[PDB]
Order: sequence, then C-alpha cells, then structure tokens
Amino acid sequence: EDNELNLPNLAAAYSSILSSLGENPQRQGLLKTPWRAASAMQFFTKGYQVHDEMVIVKDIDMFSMCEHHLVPFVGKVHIGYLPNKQVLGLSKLARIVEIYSRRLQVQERLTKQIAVAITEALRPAGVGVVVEATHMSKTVTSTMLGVFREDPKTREEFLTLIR
Amino acid sequence: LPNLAAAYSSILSSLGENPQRQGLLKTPWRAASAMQFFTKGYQETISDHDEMVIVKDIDMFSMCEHHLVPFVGKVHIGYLPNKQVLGLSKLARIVEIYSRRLQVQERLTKQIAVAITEALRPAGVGVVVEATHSKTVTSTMLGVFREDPKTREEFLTLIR
Amino acid sequence: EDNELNLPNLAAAYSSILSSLGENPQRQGLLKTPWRAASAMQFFTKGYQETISDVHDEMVIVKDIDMFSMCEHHLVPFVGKVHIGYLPNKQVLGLSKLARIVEIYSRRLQVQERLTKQIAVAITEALRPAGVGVVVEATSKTVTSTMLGVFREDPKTREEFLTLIR
Amino acid sequence: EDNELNLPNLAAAYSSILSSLGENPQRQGLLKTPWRAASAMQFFTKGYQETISDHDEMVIVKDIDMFSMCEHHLVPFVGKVHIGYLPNKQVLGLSKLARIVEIYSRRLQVQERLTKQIAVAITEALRPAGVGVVVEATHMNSKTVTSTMLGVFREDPKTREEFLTLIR
Amino acid sequence: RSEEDNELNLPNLAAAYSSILSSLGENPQRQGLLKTPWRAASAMQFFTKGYQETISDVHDEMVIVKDIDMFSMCEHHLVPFVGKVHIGYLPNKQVLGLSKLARIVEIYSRRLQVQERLTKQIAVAITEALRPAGVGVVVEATHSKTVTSTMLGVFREDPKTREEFLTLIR
Amino acid sequence: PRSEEDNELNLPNLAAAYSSILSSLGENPQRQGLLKTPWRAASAMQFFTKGYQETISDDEMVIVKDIDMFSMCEHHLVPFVGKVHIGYLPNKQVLGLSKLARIVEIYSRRLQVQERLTKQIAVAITEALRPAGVGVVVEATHNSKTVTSTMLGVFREDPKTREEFLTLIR
Amino acid sequence: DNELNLPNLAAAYSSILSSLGENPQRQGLLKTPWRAASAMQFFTKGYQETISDHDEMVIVKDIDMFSMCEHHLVPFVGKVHIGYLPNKQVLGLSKLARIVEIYSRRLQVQERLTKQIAVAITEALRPAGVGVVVEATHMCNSKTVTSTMLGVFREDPKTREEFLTLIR
Amino acid sequence: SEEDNELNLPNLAAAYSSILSSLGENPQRQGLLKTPWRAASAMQFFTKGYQETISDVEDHDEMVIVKDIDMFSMCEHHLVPFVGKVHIGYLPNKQVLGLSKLARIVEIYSRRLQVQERLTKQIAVAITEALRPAGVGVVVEATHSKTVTSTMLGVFREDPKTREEFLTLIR
Amino acid sequence: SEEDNELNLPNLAAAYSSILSSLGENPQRQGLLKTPWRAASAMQFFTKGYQETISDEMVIVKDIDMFSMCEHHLVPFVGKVHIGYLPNKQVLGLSKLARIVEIYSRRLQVQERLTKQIAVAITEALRPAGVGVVVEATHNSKTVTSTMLGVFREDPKTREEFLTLIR
Amino acid sequence: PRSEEDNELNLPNLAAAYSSILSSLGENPQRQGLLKTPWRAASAMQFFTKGYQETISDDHDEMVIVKDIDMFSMCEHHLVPFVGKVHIGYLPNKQVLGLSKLARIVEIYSRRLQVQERLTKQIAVAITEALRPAGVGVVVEATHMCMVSKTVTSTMLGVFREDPKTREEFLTLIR
Ligand SMILES: NC1=NC(=O)C2=NC(=O)SC2=N1
Ligand SMILES: NC1=NC(=O)C2=NC(=O)SC2=N1
Ligand SMILES: NC1=NC(=O)C2=NC(=O)SC2=N1
Ligand SMILES: NC1=NC(=O)C2=NC(=O)SC2=N1
Ligand SMILES: NC1=NC(=O)C2=NC(=O)SC2=N1
Ligand SMILES: NC1=NC(=O)C2=NC(=O)SC2=N1
Ligand SMILES: NC1=NC(=O)C2=NC(=O)SC2=N1
Ligand SMILES: NC1=NC(=O)C2=NC(=O)SC2=N1
Ligand SMILES: NC1=NC(=O)C2=NC(=O)SC2=N1
Ligand SMILES: NC1=NC(=O)C2=NC(=O)SC2=N1
Ligand SMILES: [Zn+2]
Ligand SMILES: [Zn+2]
Repeated sequence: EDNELNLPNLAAAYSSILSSLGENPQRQGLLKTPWRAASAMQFFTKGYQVHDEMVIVKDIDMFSMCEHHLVPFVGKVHIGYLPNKQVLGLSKLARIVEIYSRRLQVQERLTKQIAVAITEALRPAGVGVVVEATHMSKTVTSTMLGVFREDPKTREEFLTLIR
Repeated sequence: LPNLAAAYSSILSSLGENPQRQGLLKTPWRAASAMQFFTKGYQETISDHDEMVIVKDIDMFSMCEHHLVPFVGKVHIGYLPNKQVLGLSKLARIVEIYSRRLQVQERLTKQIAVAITEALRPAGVGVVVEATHSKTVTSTMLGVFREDPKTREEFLTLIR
Repeated sequence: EDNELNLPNLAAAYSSILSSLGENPQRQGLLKTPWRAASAMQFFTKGYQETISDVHDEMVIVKDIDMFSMCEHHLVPFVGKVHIGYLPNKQVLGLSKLARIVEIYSRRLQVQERLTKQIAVAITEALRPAGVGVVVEATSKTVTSTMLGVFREDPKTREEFLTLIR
Repeated sequence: EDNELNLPNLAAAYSSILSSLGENPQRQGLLKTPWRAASAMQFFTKGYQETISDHDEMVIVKDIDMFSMCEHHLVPFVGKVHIGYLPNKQVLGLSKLARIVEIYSRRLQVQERLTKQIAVAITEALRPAGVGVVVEATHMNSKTVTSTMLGVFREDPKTREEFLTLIR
Repeated sequence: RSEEDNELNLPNLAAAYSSILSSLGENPQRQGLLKTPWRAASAMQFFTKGYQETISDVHDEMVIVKDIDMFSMCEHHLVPFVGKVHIGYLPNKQVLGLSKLARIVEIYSRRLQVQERLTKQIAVAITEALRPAGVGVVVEATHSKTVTSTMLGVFREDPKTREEFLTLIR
Repeated sequence: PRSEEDNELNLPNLAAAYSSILSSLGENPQRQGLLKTPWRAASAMQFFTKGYQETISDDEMVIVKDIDMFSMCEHHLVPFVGKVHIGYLPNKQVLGLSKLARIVEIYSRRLQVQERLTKQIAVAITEALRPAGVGVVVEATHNSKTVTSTMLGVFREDPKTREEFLTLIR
Repeated sequence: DNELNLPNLAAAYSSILSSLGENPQRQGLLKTPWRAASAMQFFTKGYQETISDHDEMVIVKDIDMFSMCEHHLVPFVGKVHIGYLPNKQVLGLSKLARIVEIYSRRLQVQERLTKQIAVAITEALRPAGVGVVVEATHMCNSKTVTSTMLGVFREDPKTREEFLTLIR
Repeated sequence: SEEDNELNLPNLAAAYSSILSSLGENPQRQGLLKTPWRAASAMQFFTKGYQETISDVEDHDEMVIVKDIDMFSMCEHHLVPFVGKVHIGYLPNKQVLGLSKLARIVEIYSRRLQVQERLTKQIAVAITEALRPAGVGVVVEATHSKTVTSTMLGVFREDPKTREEFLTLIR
Repeated sequence: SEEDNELNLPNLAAAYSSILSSLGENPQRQGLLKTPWRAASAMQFFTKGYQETISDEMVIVKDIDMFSMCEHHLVPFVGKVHIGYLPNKQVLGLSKLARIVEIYSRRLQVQERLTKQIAVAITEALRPAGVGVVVEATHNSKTVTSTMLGVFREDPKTREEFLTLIR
Repeated sequence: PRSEEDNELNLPNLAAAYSSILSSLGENPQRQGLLKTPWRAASAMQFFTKGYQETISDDHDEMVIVKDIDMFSMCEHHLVPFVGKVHIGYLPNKQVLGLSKLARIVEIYSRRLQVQERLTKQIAVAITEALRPAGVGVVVEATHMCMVSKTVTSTMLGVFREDPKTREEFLTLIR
C-alpha cells in the first residue's frame, strides 16, 4: 500500500530530475522513464518492506545503494557460521542479505547487520561475514564474531573456504 | 517402478502437457528409473601409515529432500590413520552411499565423516562438501583435524 | 492460473513418489516436501503460462544469459548459458526482452536442440533481422548453435559473433 | 551557469525521493544526500556540456573504462570500449579518442546509440579507411556487447579479424 | 563378446597375471598382491568391454558434444591412454540423441586401439547412422599431447562450418 | 635385487602370459598390430618395474617440486601418474638435487600403493641425510585426485616450517 | 602560486628538448613544454593539499597509485591496499583514497610513501590497527612491495592473516 | 654523440634544478641534492637511440617471430615514459636477421621521443630495408587502457593465411 | 656412433678441466672434482642426435619438449615443438614423430634450421598432403619459427585448424 | 678477484678448449657457422662467470620486498645454465639498501659456478652484513637443465625465521 501511494511521488521527482538536466522528458525514450526510474528505486529499497560443522554460503550476489549519493553498488557476500543448537535454512541466509542490502546503505553497516541477524536468530558459536563490493579498487568489510574471531583455526578455515 | 511411473505420468498431465507426445511416451518410465538411480544409496549399508591421506574432487550428485531437485558438487576427504587405513576406492563408495539419497548438505557431510570415523577409528578426519543447489560449503573437522592447527591448515591447503 | 487447480494433484503424485522410494513421507524434513516439490515443478514449467507477446547498423549481442531448463526425457533439470546476437534490418529488440524469450522457452519440458531453434525463430519472427546467432551451452558439455541469414552467409559476421561471445 | 542554477532544483527532487522511500531525510548520513545526489547526477550527465568540436597501420585503444546512464531507468551501466581505425590522411591523438568516449557516455544513453555515436564521431573527424567500435557493458548475470564495423573494418575480412584479435 | 565368455576367461586371465607377478621378481603371496591377478584380469576386461557391444544397438543447426572423457588401451603395449573427444555434426534429416553420441565413443574406446583408428571409427559411425551434412571428430589424448581430427562433408568443405566447430569446442 | 640377466631370462615368460591375455580377451593375437604386442607389453612391464633392479645405496629449506612420477597400481597393474614435491632442512649433509629424483624413480618404478611410495621416499631421504625435517607430497590421478603427505621432524613439529613448505610448493 | 609555477616549468622543459638535440618548434613538440609542465604539476599536486582536508575490519584494495621517483624524477606506478580496525572513529572510504593521493603525488621513495599513509590513518582515526601495502614497478621486470602493519595488525596473527588474504 | 652528451649534461641538470624549485620543494634536501644530475643522466639514457645508426647493427621459407620484446619509450608529448611489448614477425626472401639484432632495432627507435604509431612504423621499415623480406608484422602493445599499434607489410598484409598465423603465434 | 662417444669422452673432460682452470677457479674444489666428466656427459647428451640416422585425418603431436644447443655460443636453448601432418597414403607412428625432433634437436642448432629439418624429414618419409612444424623456444622474449608445407600452406582451413588445435 | 687482464690472457686458452670440444663432438670446426664458435663460447663463459671479477664492498619500521628478480646462473656440476627468479625481503633496523643495489648482489653471486643452495645463502648473508637488519628472507626458484620440476631454496634469518607473522607475510607478499 505504501509503495503504490509513493510511486507517483517518486515518478514526479524523476520527471523533475530529467527536466533539471537540460533534457526533454517528452522524448520517445524518456516518456516512460519517470515511472521506470521510480519502480527501479522501489526495487533497490524493497528491504524496508522472517550439527557440529562449519556452514558457509559464498558468492551471494548483492545489490545495494549508496546512502550518500543514491548511486548503486554491486558486490558479493560470504557468510559462515558454526551452529550451537540452531541451524538456519540456506535459502534464509540469502533472504538476510536481501533484506539489508535493498536499502540506503553504507557497506560497514550492511555487514554488521547481516552478522547481527544471524547471531540473534541462531545464537551460534561464531559468525563470519565478508562483503566485497565495487562502489559506483574494491572495498572489503569483514565481521568475525565468537569462535570466528577468537579461534585462529576457525577464522583461517572460513577465509580459505570462501576462496 | 510402475508406481513411480504412474506418478510421473500424472505429473506430465498436471503440467498442461500431452503425455502421448513422441518424446513424452517413455518419459514416465525414464523419470521413474532416473529417480531410482538418484536414490540407489538406500539399497546399500555402510557395512559393505603415519601420513595425511586425501582424496579430493570427488564428484557428488545428490537430491534436495525439500524440493526433490538434484544438487551437484564435490567432496574432499582427508584423514590421519591410527592403525587402520581405508582403500582409496572405498572412500568414494562412502560418498556414493550417502549422496544417492534425499539429502540436506549438512547431514550428508556429517554422515560421510561419521562413516570414516567409525570404520577406521583415525587420529583425525576432514570432510568438505562444496555444492551448487552462489555455493554452499559444509566442513567437518574431527580429532587432530579439529585440534591441530598445523593439521587443519595442511588439509585445507592440499585440497586446493 | 490453472497451477492453483493442479497444485494438489502434483503434490499427491510427489507424495506417491516419496512412498515408492522406500521413504517415510511423514518425516520432519519430508512433510511439506510434496507441496514444495510440486511448486518447484510448476516454476520449472512456468514458460507454458506465457505467450510469445512483446513490444541500427551494428551487431547486437547478449552473452552469458543464465539458462535453467528441464530435460523432457527424464524430468531432470539441465543448466547452461545462452549467447544471442543479431544484425537488425529496421527493428531492434529491447535487451531485457531477449532474456524474456530465453525464459519462455527454457521454462518447459525441453530438448536442447529444440530450445535453441525456438529462441532463434522467436527473434527472427519478431525483428525480421539481417542475421541471427543463437548459441546454447549446457551441462562433458553440449553446445547447440543456430546461424541464420548474414550470420550463416557472411564469414566475417559469423567470426565476429563467435569471437565477441568469448 | 545552467548547472549552478539547476543544482537546488535537483537537490529538491532528491529530498522528495528520500521522503518517498520511507526514510528520514534529517538522519545524520542523509542530511547532505540531496545535494550529493544532485552533484553526482550532474557528473553522470556532464557530456551534454561538451561539443565534439602519413600513416599505414592499424591503431587501437582498448579497455577504455566507460561509465554511462540507462535512459530508461536512470540506473548507471558500466563497461569498457575498444576503438580501432586505419587512417587515410588524418590521425587522432590517443588522448582524444578517450575524450570522445567521455562526451557520449556521460549522458542518458542506450548502449546501441552510444556505440554508433563514437564510431560516427571518429569517422567524421578523421575520415579514415575504416573504424571499429566494440562496447561491452553490464547493465540476471549477462553482458551486452554492441559492435560497429565501418569501412575497411566491415569490408576486409583480414582487417576485422586483426581488430577483433588485437582487442583481446 | 558376451558376459558368459568373460566369466569363463576370467580365471585364465588371472592365471596369466599371477605368472606376470612371479616373472617380475615379485612375491604374489604378499598381502597387497593376493587379489591382484583377479583385480588386474577384471580391470583388463573392463578396458575391453566395447567388444561386447555392437554399433547396431546404439533441425538446421550445429550439434556439438565436447569434453567427452575417453579411456582406451594402446594395442601395441597394452598400456592405457586417456583423453577427451569432441564431436560435432550438422544434420541432414536424422538427429542422434546426445546420450547415444558419447555411447559411440565408449564402444570404440573400450578396445585395443590406435588413436587414429578410434577417431576414424567414431566419425564413420555417426556418418553411417545419421547421413549428416558434415561431421567433426577431435580426439586429444595423453599416451606432449596427440590430437587426431576428422572433418567430413560440410565440416571439411565449408570454412565457416569448420571455424565454428573448432571455436565452439574450446 | 633384480639384474639384466633375470630380465632377459624372464622376458619370454612375460610375453607368453601377455599372449594368453590377448587370446583370453576375444582377440586375434596374429593380427598385424598384435603380432609383436606380447613382447612389447612384456618390455613395457619390465620398464615400469625397473626400480626392483636398483638399491638406494647406488641452513635453508631445500625444495624440488613438480617431480614427474610414473608408478604402477599394485592392485590392478594399471599405471598411476602424478607429481612429487620434496622438501628438507639439512642438518650437516645435503643431497644432490639430481639424486632426489633418482629416489623417486627407484620407489615409483615398482608395484605401488601411493601411501607406501610417499613413506619410502621420505624414509630414504631421512636415512641418507639425517636432516632436521623432511616433507613429501605425492599428488596422483589413478576426475578425482589422491594426495598423500609425509611430514617428519621440524616439518611436522614447526608450524612455520610446514606452512613455508606447503606454500613454496605451489 | 601554481599560476606562476607552470611557466617556469614549461621554460625548463623547452630547454630540455633543445639540450636533447630536438627542435622544440617541430609539429609534435610545439605544445610539449606546456604538456610536460602540466604533467609534472599533476604528479606533484599532493604538495598543494593538507591532511586536515562498528567492530569490523575495513579494507580498500587495488587503489591505483601514481608517484614520482625523487632520485631521478622518473614516475613509478602501482597499487595500494589499506586496512584498519576502528576504535571509535571510522573514515569515509572516499577519504582513504584522498590520503593515498596526497602523499603519492610528491617526489617520493616507496618506503616513505607507505609509512606516510599508515601514520596519516593512525593519527586521523586512532584505530586498533592499520595495514598498508604498496606494490610498484619503478623505472630506476621486478616488483617492489612495501608493507606497514601497526597495532593489532602487527600484534595479532589472526588480524594480519585476514588482511593479507582479503587483499588478494 | 658522446661529446654532445657530456657538453649538454650540465644544461639538463640546470633545467632539472629549476624544475625542483618550481614544484614547491627544497633542492638542497638530503635526497634531492644529486637529483638534477641523476634526472639529466636518466633523460640521456631514455634518448640514447639518437646516438645509434641502423647501419651500425641464407634461404629459409618459414615464418620467424620474436614476441614479448620489452619496450621502454618516452612520450614526445609530455616527456612521460611509456612501457610495453613488441612482437615482430617476418617471412624471409634471401636474408635472415640474427634474433639478437631484432631487439637492437627495438632499442634504437624506442630510446627516442616517440609516438607509438611512428615507433611501430620505424621498426617495420628497418626490418624491411635490412632483409628485403616477403612480409613483415610489427605489433606494439603499450600502457602510456592499452594502446595497440600494428604494421602489416608484404605477404603479412596481402595473405590472410599469413596474417592469421602471425597474430595467433604471437599469443 | 656409441664407440666414438665413449672414446671422445676423456678428450671432452680434459677440455672441461682446462675451462675450469681458465676461469680463475680451483678445479680441485669439492663441488668441482667430478665437474669435467659431468660437463663432458652433458655436452655428449646435448649432441646425441649426431649418432642417429633418419631410420584420412589431421595428425598432431603438440607440446613436444625440445632441448637443443646454440651453435653460436654452445649454450643450450629449450622449447616446445608442435607437429602436424595430413597423410597421402603413408602414416608415421606417433612415437617416431618425437624421435625425429630428438634427432635434429640434439645437435649444434639454429632454431630456423632445426624447424626446416623436422619438416623435411616428415615430408621425405611420408610424402604427405601437408606438414606443419612450430618451434617455440627461449634462448622474457620467445622465438617462434613456423614451417607450413603442402595443404598446410595452401589451404586456409587446414592451417587455421592446425594452429587452433596446437593451443 | 678476477680482472680484465686475466680475462684477456685466458680467452685464447678457453677458445682452444672449446675448439677441442667441437672436434670431440664429431663436428667440423671449420664450418661457415662454427668458425667463430670457440671464441664466442669462450666469451659467453666469461660473461656467465663475471661475478668473480666483483667484490661485495663495491629508521623505517616496515617490510621491504623486491620480488621477481631475474636470475641467471651456471650449475657448477655440469656447466649448464640455470635460470630463475629471486625474491628478497627484509625488515630494516637502521639502514635501508637502494633497490637497485639488491639486484647487483644477485648479479655478483649468480654470475659464478653455483649451487642454488649456496647462491641463496650468499645473497642473504650479503644483505645481513650490509644492512644489519632485524630479519632477511631470500627465496630462489629456478629451473635447472638437469632435466624436467622446479628447485626452490629459501633462507629465513632473524625475525623472518623466528616470527611466524613475519614469515607468513613475506611468503604471501612474494606471490
Ligand atoms: N569445521 C569446523 N570448523 C571449526 O572451526 C570448528 N570448531 C568447532 O568447534 S567444530 C568445527 N568444525
Ligand atoms: N603430513 C602429516 N600431517 C599431519 O598433520 C600429521 N600429524 C601426525 O601425527 S603425522 C602427520 N603427517
Ligand atoms: N559489426 C558489424 N558486423 C557485421 O558483420 C555487419 N554486417 C553488416 O551489414 S553491418 C555490420 N556490423
Ligand atoms: N595493420 C594493418 N592492417 C590492415 O588490415 C591494413 N590495411 C592497410 O591498408 S594498412 C594495414 N595495417
Ligand atoms: N550453425 C550452423 N552452422 C553451419 O555451418 C551451418 N551450415 C548449415 O547448412 S546450417 C548451419 N548452422
Ligand atoms: N627457510 C627456512 N625455513 C625453516 O623453517 C628453517 N628452520 C631452520 O632452522 S633454518 C630454516 N630456513
Ligand atoms: N574481521 C575482524 N578481524 C579482526 O582481526 C578483528 N579483531 C577485532 O577485535 S574485531 C575484528 N574483526
Ligand atoms: N609458416 C609460413 N607461413 C606462410 O604464410 C608462408 N608463406 C610462404 O610462402 S612460406 C610460409 N611459411
Ligand atoms: N581434419 C582434416 N583437415 C583438413 O584440413 C583436411 N584436408 C583434407 O584433404 S582431409 C582433412 N581432414
Ligand atoms: N610489515 C611488517 N611486518 C612485520 O612482521 C613487522 N615486524 C616488525 O617488527 S615491523 C614489521 N613490519
Ligand atoms: Zn537493468
Ligand atoms: Zn606523455
């Protein structure tokens, strides 16, 4: 309901942007652009709308938005954890990436959020979150909690297996 | 086999597809035979040197027990023997018995490591399963593989 | 659409499969499996629900299009990549729409050879271009390649398409 | 002058976008965002501010980093450009080939159009024996490759094979 | 060749393999060699299983099946040679099931072979079965690699077709 | 230990067993390409087991990596080929780098089990040089690879030494 | 300052062309004294700037670096990899690159240049640890790698292993 | 000549000392005291190819290639070095060139104030004039985004088989 | 012949001992005592080819390890040979193709001559429709010499195929 | 130390031995191409052993590495050249060495009749004696013509031997 009500307001602002750039919004290729740009921005912010072995999900494709300039940034996320008593469904790990990445973000915050989500949900022995992105030269942010921070064997294993 | 083929014929009809098509006439039997091969590990029981022994890149083919969709990957096994050494052909047979079942990657990894441990009673074991159901890597480190940093670093490096 | 009416009939057949495999369908991890397996099979054949419907002097290529299809012989999925190229005559297709053509035909009970012919004909009929090139590589790998018009007849064109998809 | 006058109008529209997303525009990290976004959008469309105004060998400039804007959704698309030409009587300074890429890429584009524009700009500037322009970009994990072959690059099989091999 | 012939000849192969172990200045009664004459006999039977099968039992686009794992035996020294087979064809009116394509390779490769002959044998099988416009067979093996290549019909005569085959197999 | 007189005397006995194998496989031993095969196979088997004819008697990490290894599976008499990576920290005696490869050759040219081969190379070095530590890695293909690793002395006990060996051999 | 700095540089570059044995009035050499002076100004622009302008490891790798050899005035080019574990202050990722640019755009020595980047970060953020890796190919086939590890990056084996692995 | 270099060395060092003073730095610094002389000597080494003459430096029927020849030239526009690789190929007619001498050809033209296009052409012409071959191929790839310049003469230009072969063998 | 090699071996070791002395080096050092005989054996092995004599599908043997000697300075050069042939009515055993390479490689060579010799040996032995010989050696810069005879020179399809398959 | 007078005097004695080698190989020394070979071989052998003519005599807080140094030496067992790469690393105490001079140390010791184990040791000792650093790491990876297989010799001194963090870092950064 919030998206359907805000969609016109976004398209109105996108039409204003086209006009403010010294461009004609009534052009053939630019007629549908305010609506399309609004729909795209809605998709990039849809997140605002859930054993005794190391479990890793590497190369998770991640699409987020720079909260400073409103320019997207793509990347990859590699999550790892050592369960205590609760295990998370591998599809749900990707949903955690998606909820936080589809938002006006900062890579450092986005990493911290994915690690905290896992920690709070499973209460595991250790968690490892690596985000490697190219912002529109790479930026790598890494969160190591529990046994992932304290155990050299555990951290070396996580870092090696995600390569 | 005829009960599986009957269910596969029902699936073809339920999908808005003509089961009497040229290419779909033998499909209920072929699909039933394929599903039997993907679950052949149920027909088998596990009952059938002072150095690190590794067998890497073991091709694994398994079936997700949630959606009945195959998942394919590779298994890397390593162990430090105590008094019993396993024939390298038999390590692959353990992977085949558990992978040809309706599996969950985590359980499959747990099973292959326990099978080795119970069979050889080794100083340590290391089982790594990397599969594509974005990749999922599950790793079991038992004994000296868990406790010795030198041993674990060596297994992980040699499987690359 | 009709997938709402056939969903319980597909779930029933999947439960029969679980029982026929010497497995307990009332297991913790196998309880909602007849529903999940039925929903998965409907997603792998969603291309049947869509129609062919849709809406420059240079070679246009879209390579590494992820393809997921289902072998019509054994009902086992086959996965690959599609590489499409064309030289327009007067009509150009939106690059997003090229991928939607791949999706319509790949989400069905297919044979790789038929699939690639299906995409090739869809583009030809839609744009009426000077040439078309469709390469499907799926999994030992199987590569099927359709070269039409200037892509078949011009050696320079075909070499260019094949080089640019690498 | 046009940019300085339109900058507050762009920032006003960007502040409206922040509010329309269910986000607090008075947040610490979002206070300067309408101005920063407006300045960024101005840089992505700076091409509009600019105007396009003996040898016997193939000249190539490959892996030219390209940053452009999808005219359809206003989402950036990034790739690389490979340019080649066989001169007739006029040769272009290798720095200037990249400036042609920049003028056309810093606009609301369609990959096909941008590719054609670079090739026509070179053809009109040098009047060469042939031009080759390959643009590969990532806008679903797949790449889009557009290719313009003019003159001897289109007609000579030896020339086209050589260009395509040397850009690899 | 039949399964009855194999079961009857298996003890005669194991007897010859035990004689080989003894002739090498090796103790056939040591732990690791107690089952070796029979394992060697069974292995040799598997490397020559293609003799048990017959070729009889087994669209306007190029159809290629690349990276087909091949395991064969050198008929000169009885030492295995391993490689990869790349097959391609342009159909006329008959198309072969892609599973059956690699089954042609398993028939000729599981015999006492010479790479050149095995390559020719594969290409002729496809040509005789389908009667296609063109065929292409490439065998690359390590007995320094040995590559044998057969190009028939449109694959030999059309430069565009051969270039396409050779590029797509890479 | 085996000698050249033993080989010349056992050669017809090996060829006789190889002729029996050809006949037992449902194959014509009088074929053009199979006439000399019993002798060629016997000569090849003698070369694969030539290590039986030889005896081992005749302040920095030192590594010799990518040593080509060719051995014979003692279970089925089928060759297995791989690579050996050797490393050692000398105490007072250094071995000529050519001689490290000769140790590989003596043990690999025999009916082997990969684990045994690795142990033998490591023990031969240890006994010859009496070094601070030894490292022997054998990676072989008998699509799946088998890696065996022996770490003795400072290579087993020092984490710095083992990490260094393992990294330098890549 | 830079207005009255560039003419003196172009004058010296014209003198160099004449001293080499070249004709500075040649077609391709007419603009060369100014272009060379503008290039040398760009390689030393870091003199014009001052440095005054979460619980996780933060890395920025593959930063392109262009510097001047202070011994022979020959450019040296490479990459910088930066990492840090914050205490209470985090630096904007754009600003890390500006520190690289400030010190690299000077008459440098790779060792000094590396040390300067690390000290600038340490003094600005006061972090738990810092890691700086500079790889470069000088014109003085062989590569020069310089590495500074401060705080927890020097003392913690887990921390250093991780930064060195993540920069690959 | 060597006399010209010795006489112009203090004039180059004087201009380099002026450059140090014009960048915003102290020329009397410990590490910058010898810099005007070192920079002058470096610039002399980058232009040593002006001191050499091509003159200063048999029937086969096969393509002869020398690939991955390290090249270090100086851009004549900004006096900034450009570095790359040269790939040379030729089909001899009656004379063959010593493989060491092909690298000396690269050195004489690359150690000058160049434009990559001119540098490629000079090497190709030097080979053509020296051997009088059936064909010549010169592919220079440098980083001043890479710049590739290619000269195809004789049978290398006219024969499609010859050009495809040279281009494939240099990979 | 093998008799000539065994008889010339002490004359080579004598010359190698003289070389050690002429270099301002102690020929009586621990590591240099066996060097004149080892250097002699090595040079003999490098020129081993002198004692030997030259006695419907594309056939290729690629990545043949080649070890030769530069006839100008007596310094070894090492590379790889790729051979291809299209037979007329005569086929050569793949083991024998490598023996031809060994014959000519193991001499005081010039890469250009060595490529011509391998190609001529195949041509004369089989009388094929075409021959292709590629030698790539390092005497950071590599030297590639290529001989294309018959159908390999004349047919563009044949040459493209040979060049592609040797990669 | 060897000198230019020693080289000029020994050149005809080297060429005489090289002419004897040509004759002993069943080859015609008077061939058009082999006429200058005894002199050229003697001159080449003099260049491969030019390091005998030279003598070694002629605060930073960071690891300094120079990797991929092209090395060209001569196996003292068979007089066959061996070619490889040298990777040098050091942690300075108070003195830093000019990066050009690190390569000159490689050249002085590689241009001699060597054994890789010795050459590695010699470069490490030369650096240690010159700078007196906290640690030194020298890796040589070469391919010998004693057939094919690579030989890697590694010297770790000071903090490079004793500190696991230092050794892991050097080994990772030379890759
Ligand atoms: N694979 C694995 N890695 C660990 O680090 C670990 N720590 C544990 O306690 S159990 C375990 N398994
Ligand atoms: N290679 C090797 N790796 C180990 O980790 C080990 N542990 C032991 O007890 S014996 C041994 N050998
Ligand atoms: N890039 C390009 N390649 C062709 O093959 C072609 N043929 C044409 O007619 S227009 C064109 N452009
Ligand atoms: N490299 C090169 N390739 C060509 O195709 C060409 N054609 C010409 O006329 S000049 C030339 N140079
Ligand atoms: N892809 C393709 N390649 C050919 O070479 C060809 N020849 C034909 O007749 S139909 C065809 N399709
Ligand atoms: N490279 C090297 N690695 C070691 O581990 C070692 N230990 C020692 O005592 S001397 C030495 N050198
Ligand atoms: N990724 C990560 N690496 C560290 O070494 C570390 N040390 C800490 O205290 S918090 C932390 N995160
Ligand atoms: N390798 C080679 N390639 C050619 O194109 C050629 N043309 C000739 O006339 S002789 C020759 N050798
Ligand atoms: N594979 C193959 N390639 C050729 O080029 C050829 N030419 C011929 O005459 S027969 C043949 N087979
Ligand atoms: N990069 C670097 N690595 C070390 O291990 C080290 N140890 C020190 O004492 S100073 C230093 N710098
Ligand atoms: Zn898009
Ligand atoms: Zn310049």
